[PDB]
Amino acid sequence: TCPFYKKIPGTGFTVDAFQYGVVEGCTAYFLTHFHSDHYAGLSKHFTFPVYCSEITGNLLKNKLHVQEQYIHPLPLDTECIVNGVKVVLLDANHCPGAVMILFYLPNGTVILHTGDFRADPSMERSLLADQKVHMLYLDTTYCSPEYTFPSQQEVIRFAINTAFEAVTLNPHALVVCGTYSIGKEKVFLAIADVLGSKVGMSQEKYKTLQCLNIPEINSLITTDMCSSLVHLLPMMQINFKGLQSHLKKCGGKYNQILAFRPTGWTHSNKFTRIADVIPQTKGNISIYGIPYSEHSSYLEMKRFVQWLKPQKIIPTVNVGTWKSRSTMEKYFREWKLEAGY
Ligand code: NI
Repeated sequence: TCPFYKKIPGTGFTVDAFQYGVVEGCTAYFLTHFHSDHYAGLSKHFTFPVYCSEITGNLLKNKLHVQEQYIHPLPLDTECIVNGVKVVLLDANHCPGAVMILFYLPNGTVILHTGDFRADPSMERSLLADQKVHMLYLDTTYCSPEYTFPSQQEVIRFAINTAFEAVTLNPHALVVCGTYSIGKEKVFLAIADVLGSKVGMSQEKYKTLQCLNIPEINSLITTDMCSSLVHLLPMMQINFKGLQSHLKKCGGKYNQILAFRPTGWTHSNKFTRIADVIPQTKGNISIYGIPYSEHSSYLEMKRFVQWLKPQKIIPTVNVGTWKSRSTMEKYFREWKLEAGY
C-alpha cells in the first residue's frame, strides 16, 4: 500500500504514487518529473487524472503513450486550483520538466513537496518566500556531510576546455557522452557548442529530446551519426570494449575517442578538485568521470532547510531502513538547534 510520505493530508492527492494500483481516496495523482522510479506503474492503461508540468506531459503522451484525456499540464509559477485546492508548481533545478509543488490546504496549512531537487539560493526569492511553510517533503538523497560536489558550471567549464583541447590536437577524434534518462543535457550541448557540431543520437533518444521545449533544438541535435562529432550512447556502453566497438562502426571516420561519464557522487569527491581530474586511458580511448549532480549536496540542502524553517520534515528518499531514518533525524535536529526554529 501507498506510503504516508506520498500522500498530502486533508486532500485526496498523491505524489509519485503509481505503482500501488488504485489508491483508495485519491482523486488526483501528481507526477513531479519523468524518471522511471517516480513514474513506475504509469502506462497507456492508466485511467485517472495526472497533474504535471507541460514537459512532463509531452513525455507521458509521446514516450509512455498515456491517453491525452488523463494529462493535466499546469504552467509554472502560477496559482492554479486543482479539485478545489490552491497549488503552485516551481522549478526543481533537477532534470527538464521537474517541479516542486506548493499545496495551500483549506485549514491554512502550507506544504512544500520538493520532488527530486538541487537546492539553490534562487529558490529563496520565489513564491516560497511570501509565507510560512509548515511541512516539507524533502529529497534526502545526499543527506550526509560527506556528499560534496562542484557547481554545475565548474564541471561544464572543465568538460568544454577538455573537449576543445582534444579535438584541436586531433581533428579526427570523436567525443562521446554517456546517458540513461533525461537530465544532464547541458553536458553534451555545451561540448557540441564549443566544437561547432550537432549531437548525434539514436531515434528513441532524439524523440525524447524533441519533447523537452529546448529552444532551437532542431539546430542542435540529429539522428545522422555520420555528420556530427559528439555522439550520445547508453551509460552501459561507456567502457573500453563498448567504445572500441562503436569506433569500428563509424567506418574509419574517427581514430580516437574521448568519453565522459556524468555520474553522481563516487568516493573520490573527498580529496580531488575538478581541476585535478585525470582520465582512465587504454590506447586511443580516454574516459573521464565527471561528478555532474542534479541533487542537492549536504551543504545546499542544509542551507535551503535552515532558510525555510519548516515545522516538520518528511523524508522521501532512503526511508526504507530504520538506521537511515534515525541518521537523517539527527541531522534535522542539529539544523533546527543551530538556526533557532
Ligand atoms: Ni530524479
